[PDB]
Amino acid sequence: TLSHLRRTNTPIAKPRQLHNTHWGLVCPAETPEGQACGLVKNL
Amino acid sequence: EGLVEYIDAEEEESILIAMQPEDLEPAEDVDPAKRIRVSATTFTHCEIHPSMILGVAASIIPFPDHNQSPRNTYQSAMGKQAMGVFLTNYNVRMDTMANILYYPQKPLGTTRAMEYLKFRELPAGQNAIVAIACYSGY
Amino acid sequence: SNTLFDDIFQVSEVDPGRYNKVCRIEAASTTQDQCKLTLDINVELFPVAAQDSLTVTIASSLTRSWRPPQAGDRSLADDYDYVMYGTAYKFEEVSKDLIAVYYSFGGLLMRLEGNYRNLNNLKQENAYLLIRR
Amino acid sequence: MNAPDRFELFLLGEGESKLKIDPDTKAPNAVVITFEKEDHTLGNLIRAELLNDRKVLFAAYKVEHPFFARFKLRIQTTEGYDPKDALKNACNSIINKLGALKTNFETEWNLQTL
Amino acid sequence: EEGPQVKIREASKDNVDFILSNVDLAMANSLRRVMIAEIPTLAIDSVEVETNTTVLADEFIAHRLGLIPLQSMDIEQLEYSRDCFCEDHCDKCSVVLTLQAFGESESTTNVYSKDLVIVSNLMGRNIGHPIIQDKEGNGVLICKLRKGQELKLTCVAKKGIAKEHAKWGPAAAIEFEYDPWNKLKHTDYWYEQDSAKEWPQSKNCEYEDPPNEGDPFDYKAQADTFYMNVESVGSIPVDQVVVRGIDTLQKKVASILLALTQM
Amino acid sequence: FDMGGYFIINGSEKVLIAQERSAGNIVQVFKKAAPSPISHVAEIRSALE
Amino acid sequence: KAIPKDQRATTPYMTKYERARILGTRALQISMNAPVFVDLEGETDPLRIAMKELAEKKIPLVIRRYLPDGSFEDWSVEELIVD
Amino acid sequence: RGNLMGKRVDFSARTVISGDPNLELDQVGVPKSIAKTLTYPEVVTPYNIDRLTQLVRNGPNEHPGAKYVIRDSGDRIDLRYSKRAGDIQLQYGWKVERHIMDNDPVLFNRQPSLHKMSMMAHRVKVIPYSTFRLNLSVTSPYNADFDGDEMNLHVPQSEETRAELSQLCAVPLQIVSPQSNKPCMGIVQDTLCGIRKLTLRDTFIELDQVLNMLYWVPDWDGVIPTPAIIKPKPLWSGKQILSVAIPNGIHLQRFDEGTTLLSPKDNGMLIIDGQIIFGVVEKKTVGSSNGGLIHVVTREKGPQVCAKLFGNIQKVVNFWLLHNGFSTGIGDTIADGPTMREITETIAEAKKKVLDVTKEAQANLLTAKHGMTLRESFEDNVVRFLNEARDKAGRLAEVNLKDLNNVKQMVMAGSKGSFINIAQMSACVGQQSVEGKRIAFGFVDRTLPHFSKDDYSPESKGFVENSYLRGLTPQEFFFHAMGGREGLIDTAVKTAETGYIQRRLVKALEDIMVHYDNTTRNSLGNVIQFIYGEDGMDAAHIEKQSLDTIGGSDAAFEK
Amino acid sequence: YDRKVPSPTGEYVKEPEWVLETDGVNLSEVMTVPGIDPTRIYTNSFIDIMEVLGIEAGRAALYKEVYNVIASDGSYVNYRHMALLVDVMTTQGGLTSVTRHGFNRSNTGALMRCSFEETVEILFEAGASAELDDCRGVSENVILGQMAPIGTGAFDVMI
Amino acid sequence: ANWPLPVNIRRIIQNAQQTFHIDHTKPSDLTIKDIVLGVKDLQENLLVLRGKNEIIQNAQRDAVTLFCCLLRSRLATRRVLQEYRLTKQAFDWVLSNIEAQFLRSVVHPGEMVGVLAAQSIGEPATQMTLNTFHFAGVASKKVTSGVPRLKEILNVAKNMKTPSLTVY
Amino acid sequence: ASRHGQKGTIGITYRREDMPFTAEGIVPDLIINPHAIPSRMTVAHLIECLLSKVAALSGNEGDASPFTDITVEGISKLLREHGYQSRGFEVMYNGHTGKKLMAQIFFGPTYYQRLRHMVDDKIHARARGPMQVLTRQPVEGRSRDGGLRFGEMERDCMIAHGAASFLKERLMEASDAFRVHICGICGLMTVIAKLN
Amino acid sequence: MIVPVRCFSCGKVVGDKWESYLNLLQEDELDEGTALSRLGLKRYCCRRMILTHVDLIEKFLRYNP
RNA sequence: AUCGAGAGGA
Ligand SMILES: Nc1nc2c(ncn2[C@@H]2O[C@H](COP(=O)(O)OP(=O)(O)OP(=O)(O)O)[C@@H](O)[C@H]2O)c(=O)[nH]1
Ligand SMILES: [Mg+2]
Ligand SMILES: [Mg+2]
Ligand SMILES: [Zn+2]
Ligand SMILES: [Zn+2]
Ligand SMILES: [Zn+2]
Repeated sequence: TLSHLRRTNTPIAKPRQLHNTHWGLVCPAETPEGQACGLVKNL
Repeated sequence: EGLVEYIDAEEEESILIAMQPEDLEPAEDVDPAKRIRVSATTFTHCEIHPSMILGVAASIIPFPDHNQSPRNTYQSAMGKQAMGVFLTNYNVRMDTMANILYYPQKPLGTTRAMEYLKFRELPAGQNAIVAIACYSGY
Repeated sequence: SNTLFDDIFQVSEVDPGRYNKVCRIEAASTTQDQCKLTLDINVELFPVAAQDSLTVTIASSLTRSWRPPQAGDRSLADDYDYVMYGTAYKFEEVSKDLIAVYYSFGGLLMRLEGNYRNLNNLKQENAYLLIRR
Repeated sequence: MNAPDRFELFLLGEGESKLKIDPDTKAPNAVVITFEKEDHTLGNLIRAELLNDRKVLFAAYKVEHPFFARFKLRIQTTEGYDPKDALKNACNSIINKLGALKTNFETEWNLQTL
Repeated sequence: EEGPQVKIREASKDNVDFILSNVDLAMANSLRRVMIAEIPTLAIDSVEVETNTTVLADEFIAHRLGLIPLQSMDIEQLEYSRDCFCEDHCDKCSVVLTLQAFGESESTTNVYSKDLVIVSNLMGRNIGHPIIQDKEGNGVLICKLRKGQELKLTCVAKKGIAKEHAKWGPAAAIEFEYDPWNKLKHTDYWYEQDSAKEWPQSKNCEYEDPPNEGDPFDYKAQADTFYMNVESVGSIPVDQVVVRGIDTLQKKVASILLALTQM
Repeated sequence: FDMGGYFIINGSEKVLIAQERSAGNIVQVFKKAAPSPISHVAEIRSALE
Repeated sequence: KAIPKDQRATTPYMTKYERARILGTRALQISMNAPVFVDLEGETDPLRIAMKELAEKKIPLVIRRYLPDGSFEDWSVEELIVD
Repeated sequence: RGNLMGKRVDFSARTVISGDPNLELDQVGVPKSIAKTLTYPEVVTPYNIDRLTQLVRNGPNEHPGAKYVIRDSGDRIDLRYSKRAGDIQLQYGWKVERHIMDNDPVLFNRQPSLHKMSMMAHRVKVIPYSTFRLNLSVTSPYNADFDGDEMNLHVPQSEETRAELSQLCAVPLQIVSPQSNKPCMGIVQDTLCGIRKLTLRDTFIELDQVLNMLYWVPDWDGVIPTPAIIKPKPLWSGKQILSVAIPNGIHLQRFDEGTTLLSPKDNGMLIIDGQIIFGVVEKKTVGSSNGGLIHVVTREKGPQVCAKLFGNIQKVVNFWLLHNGFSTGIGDTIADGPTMREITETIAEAKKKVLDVTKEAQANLLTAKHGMTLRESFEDNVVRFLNEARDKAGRLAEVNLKDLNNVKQMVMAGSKGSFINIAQMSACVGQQSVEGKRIAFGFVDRTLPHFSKDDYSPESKGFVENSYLRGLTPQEFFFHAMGGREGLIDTAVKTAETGYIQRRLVKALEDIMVHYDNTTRNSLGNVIQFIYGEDGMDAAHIEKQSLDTIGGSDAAFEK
Repeated sequence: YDRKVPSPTGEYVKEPEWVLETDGVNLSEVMTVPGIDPTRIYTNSFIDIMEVLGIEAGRAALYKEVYNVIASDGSYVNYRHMALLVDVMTTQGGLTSVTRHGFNRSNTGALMRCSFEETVEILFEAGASAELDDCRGVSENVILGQMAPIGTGAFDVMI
Repeated sequence: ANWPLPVNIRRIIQNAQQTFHIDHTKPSDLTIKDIVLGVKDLQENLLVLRGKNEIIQNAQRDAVTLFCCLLRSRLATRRVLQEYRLTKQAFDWVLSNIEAQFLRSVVHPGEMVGVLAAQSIGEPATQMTLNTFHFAGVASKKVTSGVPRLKEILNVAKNMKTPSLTVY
Repeated sequence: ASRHGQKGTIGITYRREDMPFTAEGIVPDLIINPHAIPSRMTVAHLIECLLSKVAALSGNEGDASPFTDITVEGISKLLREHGYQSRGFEVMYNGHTGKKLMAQIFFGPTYYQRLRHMVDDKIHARARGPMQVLTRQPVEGRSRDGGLRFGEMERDCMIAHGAASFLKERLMEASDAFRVHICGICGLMTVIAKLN
Repeated sequence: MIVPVRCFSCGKVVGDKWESYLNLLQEDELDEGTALSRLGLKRYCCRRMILTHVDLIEKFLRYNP
């Protein structure tokens, strides 16, 4: 439940990347595998 | 009391941070079996503790540092398919589908971060005895 | 179906090469200069230090399935302790004449050189190996 | 939903013998015996007691498929001397040592305190 | 005596540590494998809920009851439900119990296995007694009730064996070992620098000789001498455990000699 | 143990997922390849609070 | 149109496709109580018996292999090398 | 695209799949509850009323049973219902839809079906437990695990349709690849990692086990083989009894780099007539390889002969392994102390030789190389410098692994994993990269806010000096993370591009079939190739044969 | 660049040669320049090799280029296949695209051309240009639900 | 030298010398007629295409061609009587077998190679990603140089990513 | 699966007898193949398992935290002192025979999770039955006992074998088998068939 | 969820000890490594049955009906 | 049952 309440979806240059400005705001390894991978992140 | 600041990613740009809030300040024989750390003396603010980059399902991972990251990720998607005691109040909630594990057990290795995630008190698995062995071939 | 060869050999090197049971043995021939030997001896069953002298008979007798014993007491040693069973394959060459044999005792091999040749050695399928003292 | 009933590991079903005998199609004076509803508590014990007999050429068994706990045993013995008898004779060797086991245990159980 | 030479060194009400000299390995193994599984006990195997307002759902408690240790010493003269001649269950095959408790106290009413009441005629044999090892006298916490929650039940218990469920084992934990010094070389040690500094020296070294450096390896020497400890759950006292083991092992060993004569 | 934060609707619970967007009112410089007419474009998403 | 008895330049072997389709088209034939030709050793499968009718070429059917242009080439199973 | 070229189909089944080493290659472990439901119309011939009347009586519950009987008039007869289900006279010519018995033709595929291989005809063995069960060596060409991978199964309705599966699609016939001219199915995992242990010269077995292993191969002639040793103890060799599985008339010759008809290190391979002469047996031989055993046995009479082998190898190897056992520990990534020193100084010099090439670019001249210009540049230079510092440490942590190191075994066998796998586990994980270039600068002129702006050194652009056994540092951790994501990205997206590349290729050739004059045409009659593959040869039957007329000296030609 | 070469003595010995690597494409005139071997000149661009050196050099460029994608790091597909792919792209005249544009026009049966990438407009013109469909492809008899002239249906069967 | 070629010879050779094994030192019984006039005749009845007019029988030889140079080199007199020491019976076999081997290696008229000429092609690619990964760095070349470069080769790419010219 | 992406389904269940066991008589709950280790890189799983052992004997709850000074070589010292060897292992005896396993096994407690997906929720079988109205094709989903879709890519594979009659069956007698009346001239579906 | 009767791995009774375990941890104040031992729990499989157990029924009991 | 949304599995 915890990891679902704090979810973050993004609509639609390189997007599903884990980018340097994610450090400590988004989780670098939490994200669904396939389908909408790398878009929808967790806090 | 001017002890903590809140910093966002835009403001992050003009700052220097230390890990390890200690590692990483003080003055200048050591274990060979322990890991290898890198090190500027012009810092702005220390990070609290590295392990806080993690989210929820990731902080359930023991020794995530000792693991190949694509697996850490694979575990995250599975932690939320785990089976346990999702609430105490289930016995009067009329939700479609809820599973409870017959006999839950707190893990044996615990990331400090589980105490705030309240894992130890509402587990989702069992410390079962594992035998890394070839046997029948099943 | 009779005894074949027999000679006296001397240990020149014992190389414990990446194994614990079954070692390689390099032996030279007694009296006869024109001969060398490399052989695979289970050292966990029959010890061999450096400069040991040995005895080496061949033979090929002592369908039919393989029985256990039933002692009775056929035959065949007391004075030959280390016994193996194997197969002949390819036959060498070097001088003309001489000339060498190849033996596989179920994976543990044997190379033997020299001219007698013989021809009281067969191209053939059998092959025993007996070693005493 | 598909799982076999738990008692199908010792309950012998209808038209099922605890022993079947068929001679080996290939070698002479040998038998393959179908031990039904049993594991290798019996499988191991019979076999490694068919070895101490020097009148037996061949002795071995296999757990065909851990799904159906029933093993087969192959026995080849010296010409004339029937294999069925081999099994018979070997079985008694176990019993006797076992019969002793009861006594010798009880002897030394009796003497101890707590 | 004639064959197997058993020797004890420590024995208790619940533990039986002993040597086992001059026997073939196959037996030693055939022995424990009976002790684990094939020896009969009694345990709950038909529960019938009348009222349960606990936070524990019905088949949960039910499941738990099966497990609870039940005195089985006189179990030999009791018949299997399958082998009997009655309908469902009777008094020559099944021992019924009864559990009743009701939250009266405002402060957490427990239920224990003491609270189990025999109901069927015992015939007059030692069988089906909730076993207490508990210091205080209350054997194994079954369930918890609050303020006004009821648990009314009707357990039936039948004869059974471990192959049909783990509840029917008087097993516990079987310790097993031979050749603490690797004389027979049945195993080869995983090492980093040196075998003896990196593995431990076993509990079973006293009364077994070290091999001595320069002595060549013995090829034909076989497995004699085993070091066993057999714990009991309490359903059958420790001595009878090992005994019936041998017995049933022999029992169905005999069943082949009988069936082979029927051929 | 329930920490709340969901909207109870028709007898089911519902969660709002953070929706992500590019931040307005910042000046951003874009190219922009140029076969194609143009080679450089400055863009600003402008909206009031 | 059609090719005469001579002038045969098609592969004189049974293509696995001709095999399966001939074994098959006999299958349904056997399975629908139509007369069976060879001595049935003791089998009863429309799929095993036909494998025997192909061992001793006793299948009265004829392939008709169509060529890209339209004209066809005959060949019976009695005439074909099975391999 | 979805209702004509992709039809929803009846008579089909779907389940989790599990491994079963006691099944045969051409088999399929169909669960009973599916077997209850999946039917097959069969006409009533005087051949088969015996078995069939019985079958109706059994009804739709006892496994050898049936649903539905169909009449002369076109009337349908339900069997779970109907008040005459307990008899019915069976006429000649009646369809009696029935449950699937054992040894029946069925197609058994797995999506994504990127083959003809991912669709194979099987032989049905009805089994309890609800899992679909398949032979461990048919695992490779479906590309299936048992971590919950889900497979599907279909069932013919005409006998000619049956014939069409079991003749052309049956697993045996599909052994050697009409795509890569080398057999796709090999001895994998438990079997392959023990076929090596077995075979080691060092390893022997005696009577009690030997006598059993024999009784494990079903086509055993009852002829004990004569032990390679009859000294103070009677023993066979690991090699010895394996040969029992190797069928009579089989011949294989190898030679590796270190192979001397002796083979001190027991290299390469020599097999004469179903008996192993010398050499360790592994993935080069017993595997899905080119010049391996499986190839040889298949092309030499025949298909099913070779397929019956796969099983008998396993059944024995498993059995030996079962009693010998095998595992893997944390000590199996531990390396010698004074060698992890030797890896830290291997990095330290490779690091302090980056600092050389670095203090040039800053200098800069530079010898700014001519192309290799640059910037291409120094940012390619250090990529190799670190990818070197890894593959030396990976090797320096392979010598350290003694013969007993539970990991090296699985590598030497090739059961799973290899060099890199060890490298990372024992030495250092290496330079993680993004789109083929070391961690990109996200923050302005820096990678993270733990570094100072403009840090082109390894420790900042994503090089992890540590191993997994030491546990990465946070700075590093994120970078390895950064990359990992990138592999999963294309597992959902770059996968499209590919599977689209295919869907085209498929549709663009499609009807390109070899016609009955060996000319390769389309639907109109256009010629594309005149002889298929310019030699009229099916790829399956083709082997890598050396043309020894090309190499060598003029003198080496004459004599 | 290394290269194996006939050493008049008989053996293949390794011959080191200087070769020039370019980041630009203009074959039309590079090969005409004095000092080079205008028999070994190779641009990775097969589109230009086609117009300069004729369709038959392209047949061999296209291939060699698919080879350098597939069979680099260990991969192996038997010549037959890539060459089969290559041939299809080559006989219609120019270089036929593996897209809706190319092969989804060449006077094929409309129904089969229908089951690809453009769908409706293809039928729309079929009804317009009043096309007659051959009924000889794989797709055709699938959409028409028949025994398509494929593997086991290359032939009919009579008596 | 090492190339894909139908029917292993090197095998039917070792399958010869252990089936009638000769083997030593103990000489052959075929005339240099039996050897040389035989090979040329086998070379005649090997076949891939069959016919009676001139164009066919010419493309016929122009398919066997390569295979033969292999046949011609291993069934060459010196070797057939020196390294392998065959006999009239075991040679006649090697002949009757290589033929019998061959015409089993025909492509069957029916084979759908268009689809096979797929997958194949469009196979590993998918699972040479969609593996995909494993696991970390670097990782490809293959799938990034790459699988996009293949998207070029089939679209008929004019806007070419990396145009490169190699002069000799 | 455990806590490191270690998915695997039960392939078989052996009772406490046939199961291997230790000289103390510890019987393992769970046997994973040492083949999904290196593969697969997941070295922590090993560490967790080692730490947990210590945690269980000493009573103390182990510290599995990420970026901390904890060594395997530091666990090894603590497990060494507890009567077992420093890198996990334990001499095990095969259960079928009682003969010592010739290799040492790695053995210990590792927190395993039970994920959903269970065979008896997935198992689907269909032959004939209920079908849609729009297509007369079999409906979707095991929820309404529907058929599987033999997708385009599935067709492709069949053509590669050249299962002719098979495709006719798998796209006729197992989906749509409609019978229309066509004109010998105006060849469309308008004919009135007054029958029978 | 209430201490289990007996342990999954061994089989030893473990239920009876939950009552005593709290008492050895809190009444006379000890660490667990001693506490599990006096309780006769030597083998670690049966050791984890109690150390690792979390007793949820408590918070189930706090509920009213 | 149809159209539409999302989550997960390989
Ligand atoms: N079509 C398709 N197939 C997928 C997708 N994701 C995974 N797969 C398939 O499922 C497999 C996933 O890997 P696994 O089967 O689990 O095997 P693995 O490489 O060892 O990875 P793990 O076992 O999960 O650690 C791949 O081999 C793919 O064939 C996907 O998004 N689309
Ligand atoms: Mg998988
Ligand atoms: Mg997997
Ligand atoms: Zn009764
Ligand atoms: Zn009309
Ligand atoms: Zn326990």
